[PDB]
Amino acid sequence: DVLMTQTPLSLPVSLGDQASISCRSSQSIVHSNGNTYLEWYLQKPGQSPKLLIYKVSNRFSGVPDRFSGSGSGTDFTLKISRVEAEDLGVYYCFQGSHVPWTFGGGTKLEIKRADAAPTVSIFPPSSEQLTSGGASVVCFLNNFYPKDINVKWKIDGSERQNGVLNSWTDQDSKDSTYSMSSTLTLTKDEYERHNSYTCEATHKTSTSPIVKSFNRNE
Amino acid sequence: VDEKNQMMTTNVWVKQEWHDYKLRWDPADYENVTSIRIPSELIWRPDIVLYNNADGDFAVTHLTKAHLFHDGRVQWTPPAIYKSSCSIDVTFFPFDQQNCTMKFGSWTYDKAKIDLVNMHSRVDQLDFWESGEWVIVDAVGTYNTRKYECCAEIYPDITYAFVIRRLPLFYTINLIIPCLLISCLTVLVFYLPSECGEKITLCISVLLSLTVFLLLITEIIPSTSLVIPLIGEYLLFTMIFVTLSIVITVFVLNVHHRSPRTHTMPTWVRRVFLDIVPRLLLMKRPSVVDTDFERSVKEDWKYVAMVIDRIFLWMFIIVCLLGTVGLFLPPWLA
Amino acid sequence: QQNCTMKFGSWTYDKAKIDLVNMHSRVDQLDFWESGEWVIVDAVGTYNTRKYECCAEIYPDITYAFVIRRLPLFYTINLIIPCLLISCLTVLVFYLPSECGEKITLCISVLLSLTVFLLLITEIIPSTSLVIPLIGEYLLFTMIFVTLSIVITVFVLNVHHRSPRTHTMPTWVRRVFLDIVPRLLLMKRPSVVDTDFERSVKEDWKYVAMVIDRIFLWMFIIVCLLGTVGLFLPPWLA
Amino acid sequence: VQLQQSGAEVMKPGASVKISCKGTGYTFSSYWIEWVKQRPGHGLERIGEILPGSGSTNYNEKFRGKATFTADKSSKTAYMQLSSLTSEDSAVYYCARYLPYYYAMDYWGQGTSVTVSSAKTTPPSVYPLAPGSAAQTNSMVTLGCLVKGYFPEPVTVTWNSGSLSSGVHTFPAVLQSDLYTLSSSVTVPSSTWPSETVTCNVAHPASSTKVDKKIVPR
Amino acid sequence: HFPFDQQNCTMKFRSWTYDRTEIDLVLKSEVASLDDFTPSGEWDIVALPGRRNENPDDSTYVDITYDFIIRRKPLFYTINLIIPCVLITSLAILVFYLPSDCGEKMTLCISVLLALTVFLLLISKIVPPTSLDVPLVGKYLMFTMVLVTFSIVTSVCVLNVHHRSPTTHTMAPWVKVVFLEKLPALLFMQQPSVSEDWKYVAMVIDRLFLWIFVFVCVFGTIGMFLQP
Ligand SMILES: *[C@@H]1O[C@H](CO)[C@@H](O[C@@H]2O[C@H](CO)[C@@H](O[C@@H]3O[C@H](CO)[C@@H](O)[C@H](O)[C@@H]3O)[C@H](O)[C@H]2NC(C)=O)[C@H](O)[C@H]1NC(C)=O
Ligand SMILES: *[C@@H]1O[C@H](CO)[C@@H](O)[C@H](O)[C@H]1NC(C)=O
Ligand SMILES: *[C@@H]1O[C@H](CO)[C@@H](O)[C@H](O)[C@H]1NC(C)=O
Ligand SMILES: *[C@@H]1O[C@H](CO)[C@@H](O)[C@H](O)[C@H]1NC(C)=O
Ligand SMILES: CC(=O)OCC[N+](C)(C)C
Ligand SMILES: CC(=O)OCC[N+](C)(C)C
Ligand SMILES: [Ca+2]
Repeated sequence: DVLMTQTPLSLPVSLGDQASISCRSSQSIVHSNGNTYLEWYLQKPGQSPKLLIYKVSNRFSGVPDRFSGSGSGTDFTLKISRVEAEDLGVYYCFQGSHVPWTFGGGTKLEIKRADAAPTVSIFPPSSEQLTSGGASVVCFLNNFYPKDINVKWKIDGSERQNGVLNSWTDQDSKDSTYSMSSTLTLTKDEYERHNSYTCEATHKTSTSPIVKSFNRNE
Repeated sequence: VDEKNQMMTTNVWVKQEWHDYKLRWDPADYENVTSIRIPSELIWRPDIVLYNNADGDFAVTHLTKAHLFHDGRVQWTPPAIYKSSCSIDVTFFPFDQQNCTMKFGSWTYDKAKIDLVNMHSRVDQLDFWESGEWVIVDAVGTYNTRKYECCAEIYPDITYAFVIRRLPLFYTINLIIPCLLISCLTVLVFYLPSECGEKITLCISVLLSLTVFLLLITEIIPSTSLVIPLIGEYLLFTMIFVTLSIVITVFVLNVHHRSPRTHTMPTWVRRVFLDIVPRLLLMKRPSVVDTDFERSVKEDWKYVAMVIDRIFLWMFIIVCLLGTVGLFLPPWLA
Repeated sequence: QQNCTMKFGSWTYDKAKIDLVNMHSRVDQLDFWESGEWVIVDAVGTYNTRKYECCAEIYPDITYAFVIRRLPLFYTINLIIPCLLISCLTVLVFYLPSECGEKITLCISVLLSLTVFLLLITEIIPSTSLVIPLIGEYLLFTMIFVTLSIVITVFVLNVHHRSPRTHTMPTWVRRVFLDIVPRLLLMKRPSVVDTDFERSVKEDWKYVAMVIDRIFLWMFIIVCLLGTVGLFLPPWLA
Repeated sequence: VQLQQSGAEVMKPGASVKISCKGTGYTFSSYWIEWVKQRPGHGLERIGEILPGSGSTNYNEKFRGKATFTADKSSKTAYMQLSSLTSEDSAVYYCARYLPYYYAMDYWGQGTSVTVSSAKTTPPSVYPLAPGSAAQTNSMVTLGCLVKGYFPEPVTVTWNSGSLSSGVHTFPAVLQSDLYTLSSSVTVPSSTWPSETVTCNVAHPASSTKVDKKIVPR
Repeated sequence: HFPFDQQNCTMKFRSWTYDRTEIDLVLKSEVASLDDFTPSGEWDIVALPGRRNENPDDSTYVDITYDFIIRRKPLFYTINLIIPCVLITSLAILVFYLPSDCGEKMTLCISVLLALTVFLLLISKIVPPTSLDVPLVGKYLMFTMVLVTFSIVTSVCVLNVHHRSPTTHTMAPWVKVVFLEKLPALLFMQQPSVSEDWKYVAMVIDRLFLWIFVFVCVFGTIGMFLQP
């Protein structure tokens, strides 16, 4: 099975900036007929993949001319001259030369902009959470960019890492900024035992972690 | 029946009967003439063709006279040589049973215009010419209707399934028994003494004969990858084991021709192959003392070669017997 | 390279009634389906007129000459190289020692292989007596010399297995084949003095057979090289 | 040309499911049908292919034995059967039309979603979240409406009749222990929050549940 | 790539009466219909695309050509041709482990050569007699026959060396070093009267070629593995 590798895994480029995805083959995918069968697919979120290029260079009927492909042997690349918001998505390689036919790793294309500071917040468990017999401590890290974000919980000075809930949101459109909603769940006996709950936020925009904590004893 | 090309050639009479409303008369007005023979090219006929034709003609081409009756009935029974395609299953060759079909139907008239009726369930065999190679187990026509992407209407057809069974005496005698006789000699190379200088001759002859027989079988069966004939599998496994026997014979001959001037016998080799293995194989070496050291060790190398031969004589007999029954017994049991 | 012609012309109308014009001298190949076995070097139609005893008038015709060249890779691989491989073994029987007991096996196998290949070729070429294929001549000469080698090998084997109890070695045999010929063949027998007369003479017979083998190893190498070069080199030069 | 796939399926572990892909508007029997798997995480994996005209089928080694292809010529539909379903088989499956060495995967199915789990149709457990008592009040304050303990997906969390279309961050649902949980956050001025009324209109079509609960100030 | 080959057989349809100025051939669909196809059992249908072809420099030429891309099912020829060939080829190296006293080296190597030549001729009778390319199986067989001829020559030389005695041949010092001290150490032999010294020299010579043939016949999978 020919292995197809795509680099970079991520390619942040601003609007109107030329983009270039590279794509490598474990072995030459040339064919006798004089053509090498490489295809490029774009899959926007929540949609089926759409064909863009086939046979390295040929453009599928109905795609903007800004797309262009080229390569040979085991080296192929896809170039987007002037990117646009509708170009956002994941681009996949596909070799149709040697059976079986395989897909590429994928290259998530995003748009870069001026870095935005995170907006950290912490909310203690609600009353109904206490009634149900649990704890829902939630930390909201909204509108932070780039993805250089880390979350660590130090409960009364002790770093807890087991049972950590990690959840991230894809890039937005109105502001094109990421967000994070990592939380942690605790039992009532394990919730009332401790006193201090803290949620740090490490980001490039602020090297020093942002502190947002509340004390159970109030 | 062409197994290699997967074609069946039959000589049949296509018996057809329909009604023409214009070819009617009252015999009382024509001197009590109740029927006449007219050329079939003067009248309308249905366009019944053989769908699965291969290397022949789709439609009837002889066009004999049609028997026309006073009430409009027309009987047309032309002959026809048909070369149809049928998939050939050679799993149990030469004990194989084939199932070759012939699909008949009108080409341009749908069910709403021409409909087919089974005159009789079974293909008529009263005037059949027995072949001496196949026997017709069953030959039944089945009425089918189905829709094609060509056309919006339903087209009926009658498919005849000729289940024919081969008589296996000829190929038994001419392929199976010679193969068994040649395979019987597979294990004799392990009883041949290494001093005879003929082990290689025997095993090589066996391998070449088996290869020739495999090619002969290949010249008969079709080149299909759906099934492997049991005879083909048996021959291939026999060739694999004969090649292994040739390798083992080369090794045994190398062992037999060793002397202190060229080889040194490891103490563990002496222990195993002169104490343990000979005892387990019920072969007892005489207790003899030879003054000469070179001759004594030269005789020990000869015995080690005998023991190795005896090990594989048992193993190959077991494998040959288990492999044979483990391949052919289940198919025989239904 | 074959030169196969095709003669065309009207059958019943003479030149004064129907006359043929060459639409184009060269045969058209714009829609030619390449075969993979031959190539058309030249295909030109030539207009001829000639009289037949049948009839008093002149009948024109256009004759097409198809000059076609065979692509030799297939038959090279499938006949030529196997024949060369079998021919490489023609002289090996003279280097085998007579104690191996397999000279006859080798030379007989070579003979039978060459004969089978000659038969295989005979099924391809036409049975015409005007020309003889070079491959056919080479094969026939190789079979002749392999038969001669079998005869010489039988003689040498007979010589090797002689002993004082059955044969007496003439003085001239000893002189020639133990002093003169071994010197000319650059083979030097060790000076060994064996006390046993019977075992010594048996060794002399064994050595005499080796000398006879070495004589014909040189002759057959010379003949094999000279014959091969003297048969195929001139054709390869123009 | 159009490829129509069956609806979403939910199955218990160890069961087997049979997805279908119906093609119309072309010669169905003459085009290979490629089956592609896409785990929610990432990546496009080709399960295999079938040519409806004949019975020919191919399988990628990773899926050999797991998936079986069958085709019905009468009704232009192609079927894939997944055996011994497990958690990792939960993904979105696509069917595409392919002709090797020629016209590429130009048309795709809508994608069939398959989820493997033993849970039942649990309704939502929306827990509206209000700012903590020990928290400073700034010019801009972000609200929070948590939803958890619901199955199966999806749940359409929104505001009252699209009260706040912008500034909404609906984080992806995640499996805490066995049920899905999500979160949301909307930025609103502290001046209009006391006056303006907005409530998270949580929804659950699978359970036919429509419950909304706003957050009260602390 | 036989028997793992894929064939591309075309069907060209024209009107041999009317040219482009009289009729226009048009494709109803871009592929050939398989709605009533009967699978072959030896060949696999891969693609049957149709194309309408014009001639820019003729203006009176139109045709519709279908390409039948068919892929062979290789089990039959694998079992019946490739496995026997590999079995026979595996015997090409045994001649160098066979003792010279057995008096059967010639039988073994000649039999191997005969079998390989027969298989080559059968393969030739199967494939078309075209000279554009050689089957990889044919090339591998041909390489093996060249090797087996080399092995026959080497076995003849080894047999000649084996049957040498002081009464007929004298061992030159260069031999007594190269083949009795140096090479045996290289090949891990470790020799433990003179007539037997000649026998060992033969044993060393064919042990050396056993190594050479193993490397050549193990790197000979680089010429076989590339086929499938
Ligand atoms: C099977 O064999 C046929 C006939 O040899 C092959 O058709 C040929 O395919 C090549 C490659 O696509 C065609 O060349 C290309 O043509 C396009 C369209 O005109 C052009 O834009 C490209 O620049 C290139 O020249 C060629 O025209 C075509 N010939 C015919 C007569 O159709 C076919 O590719 C083979 N298929 C396989 C799978 O082997
Ligand atoms: C007419 O011929 C039939 C036989 O074909 C016969 O049975 C019948 O009696 C005849 N009738 C007369 C009136 O001759
Ligand atoms: C023979 O084939 C026909 C149609 O393929 C089928 O209906 C019938 O059962 C078959 N009979 C046997 C004995 O296989
Ligand atoms: C081929 O034959 C024709 C007629 O015999 C002759 O005119 C022509 O010169 C020949 N060409 C060659 C190359 O032999
Ligand atoms: C109308 C016509 O000629 O149809 C031919 C094909 N058939 C027999 C499948 C309908
Ligand atoms: C007149 C006539 O029939 O002539 C036939 C023979 N030919 C072609 C040599 C003139
Ligand atoms: Ca027959």
